[PDB]
Amino acid sequence: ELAGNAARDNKKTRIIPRHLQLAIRNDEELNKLLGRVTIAQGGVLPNIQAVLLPK
Amino acid sequence: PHRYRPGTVALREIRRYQKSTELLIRKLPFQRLVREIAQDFKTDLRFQSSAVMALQEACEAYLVGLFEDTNLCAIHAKRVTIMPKDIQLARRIRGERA
Amino acid sequence: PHRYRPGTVALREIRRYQKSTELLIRKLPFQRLVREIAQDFKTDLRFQSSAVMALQEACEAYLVGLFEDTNLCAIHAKRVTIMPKDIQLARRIRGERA
Amino acid sequence: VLRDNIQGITKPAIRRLARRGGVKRISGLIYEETRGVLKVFLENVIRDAVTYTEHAKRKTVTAMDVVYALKRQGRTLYGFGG
Amino acid sequence: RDNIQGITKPAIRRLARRGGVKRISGLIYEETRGVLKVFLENVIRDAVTYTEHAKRKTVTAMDVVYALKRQGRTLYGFGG
DNA sequence: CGCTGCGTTTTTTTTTTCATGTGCCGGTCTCACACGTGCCTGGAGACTAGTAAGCGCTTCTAGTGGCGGTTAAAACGCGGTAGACAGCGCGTACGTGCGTTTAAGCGGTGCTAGAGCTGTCTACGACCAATTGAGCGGCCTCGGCACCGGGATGCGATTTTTTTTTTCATACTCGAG
DNA sequence: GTATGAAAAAAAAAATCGCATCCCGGTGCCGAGGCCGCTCAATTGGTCGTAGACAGCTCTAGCACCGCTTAAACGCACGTACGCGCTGTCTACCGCGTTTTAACCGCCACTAGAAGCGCTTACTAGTCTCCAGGCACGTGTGAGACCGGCACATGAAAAAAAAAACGCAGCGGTAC
Ligand SMILES: [Ca+2]
Ligand SMILES: [Ca+2]
Ligand SMILES: [K+]
Ligand SMILES: [K+]
Repeated sequence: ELAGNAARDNKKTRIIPRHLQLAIRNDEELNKLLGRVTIAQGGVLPNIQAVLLPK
Repeated sequence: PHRYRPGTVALREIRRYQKSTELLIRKLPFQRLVREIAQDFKTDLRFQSSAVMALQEACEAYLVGLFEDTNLCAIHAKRVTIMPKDIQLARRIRGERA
Repeated sequence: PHRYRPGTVALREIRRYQKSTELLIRKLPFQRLVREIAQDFKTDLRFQSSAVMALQEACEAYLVGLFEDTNLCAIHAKRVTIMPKDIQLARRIRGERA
Repeated sequence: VLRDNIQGITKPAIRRLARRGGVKRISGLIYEETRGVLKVFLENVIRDAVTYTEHAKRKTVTAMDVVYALKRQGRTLYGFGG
Repeated sequence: RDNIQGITKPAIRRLARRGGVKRISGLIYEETRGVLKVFLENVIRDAVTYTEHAKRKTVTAMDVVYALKRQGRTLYGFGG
């Protein structure tokens, strides 16, 4: 459901891993349940700590 | 000429590598290391290409996750640079060392 | 007048409690909490006295564990006072939270 | 009859925990922060425990329920029926 | 050989950048090389134990999955 | 007036007491370890029997070199800038330790919910054939996504047009000729 | 003589500038999607046997009080040392442009070892009967905590003594 949504947002018909990653890490519960699970070829949610941003 | 101010290439180098998933260690180097480290536990072993990539997909996931924790520690010290005494604090709290 | 300098008793107080093992939370209070918290899940429950004690041992051990992780984060920021931010950081790297 | 017991984890008691911690100096904000983390932790374990109690059609929570709960939560306790 | 140095400075920096690290002390590079080696050693050990026990002289993806799952670092998308 | 040193008064630093909590010795009382005894259940014996697993042989995959070529990627080094670390000041939040107040603890005592065993019955799942059609390996195809450029779009960075205070010198104002 | 006024510099906001990232198509290739017929693993149906549902009974142990005792919690007060922000020095870590290197391709040929298929044996589960190991009772004696008296190393105070700003006084110098 969520990973299909993630694909449409990246204009893709075919769900790749990163869609699954994006889907899981942004759903609090699924993220909890898959807390110690590594998703292959799924990289990391974009996060950059505020105090690192300039100006 | 023109040049970007120390950091602004980094911030980009972040945005780039967060939005992507390609494995960031060179495949063959890694694989030699794996067989180096494997000879320890048994000689003349053989690996399925996939089994190397399974390891490489983990190592990278782990190190990435570590640096994340590392960075939050460096920042806790009102710093921006990561240093060994940030990794070590993470790994201690994680429970990898004593 | 005779008084000990801030953080001298504190240090004694450490040595005392690190040498000993007894539960440091007065037992009735703790028990009352546990039942208050059991209501949130099922009305008119009952507890084996050993269950109540098996929790207090667990909680007290956890907290004492946290404050050690906590205390290394305070110290990481060249401090000595422990602050919510430190616990927050510790739970963060532990996986107790996002 | 005392609906807010989290308070009964008194500042001194938490100080002592923190002492066994090896903590020299304690911000005032802590106690409450601690009380809160305590609450979560008890809440989490006791949920799982009562689940185990309920699964056995018992009205009485056993020491074993609490162990099965602590083992799941990754938080394993020796000396109550382990 | 000593293939650990084959984990070049720029590759570690690459990982750190995915990690969201702006600035990187020169020391880090060798430290990281250390932590990496521990991690590979530990996984590979249990992996090759799982291999040896099946009596194979070839390490499978499933060896490595089983290891990672033991080591508490469960992996999706190579089986298991 | 300005300095200069030199006796003064205070501050810093040393030395010696001193009041404190330590962990150290040796006698009393408690309930917890250890024994023991007798009963009962769960391990051992042994033999039956049926099937898992190990070894060799059959095939064929999928893993290990190895061979150059081009390119993207590391290497290295130089140059500067911003961030790490120390050092100053200020301010309040902790810490100690005193007195008031509270609620924990303790131990013995009386009820009663609910544990938990114990001996029944009966629906429910194992098992054991025989059947059959889904799910799996295998072969085509074709339509997403990956790679190309090419240009529009966003953003940091540098290099040019606005306040701010100050800074060193010039237009007004009282008596003077 | 004096209030005065425009130059320096500082700080800042805006416009080249250029630089790297997103969208528009066009190109092609490869991997997902889908059918094919073949194989075994799911279903059908029946019986044998046990697991567990059930209702009692038993007694446990969990609840809840009584009512002293005291320790711990609470609540103030005074002050110190720690947290925290602000600065300014230097150096180490980023950014960009030479030079060096080795990875990633798309081929090669060869072999092990993986992975499957069979046949044979020795290894387990499965009956039952029979002892003894092991546990739930009741007893007792001793380790250990608890109490209170000790020197005892201590950090905190008190008592002298080796320095840094403060008066205050002597005196030289210098224009007038
Ligand atoms: Ca019942
Ligand atoms: Ca004593
Ligand atoms: K093979
Ligand atoms: K009971």
